[PDB]
Amino acid sequence: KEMLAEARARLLNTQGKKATRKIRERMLEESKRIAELQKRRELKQAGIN
RNA sequence: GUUCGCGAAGUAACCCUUCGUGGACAUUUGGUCAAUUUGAAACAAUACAGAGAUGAUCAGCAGUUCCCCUGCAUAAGGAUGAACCGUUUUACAAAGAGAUUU
Repeated sequence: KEMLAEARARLLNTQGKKATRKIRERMLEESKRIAELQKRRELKQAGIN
């Protein structure tokens, strides 16, 4: 079970670690961007332009 | 200011000096530029991570670029110098069959 599960973990390893960290970084860009828009929508319902 | 020419005074003085006059010598610099923020250097300070193939640890050389840096450089180095991976629909048809409006 352990060896078969590790084998089907490694056969999924399609993207490289630079592509993995780029998917990670683009996810962080979308999360920071939606947090920035969240903060702006709060300050815009507040009135602070 | 220097010189050349002339006149007038000292002065009935061809010496000298003064005053006045005409000429000549000499003729248009420098600034794309103003002396602390507000016409733009970048590093460093904080905090976190901490490298391209994949199971790990790595040598690289390249390519694209509306990214450059260090380099005297057409050498070399900068993590293989860095970003590359992300979305992803129509030069769009033809034949055949049934179920529908008239």
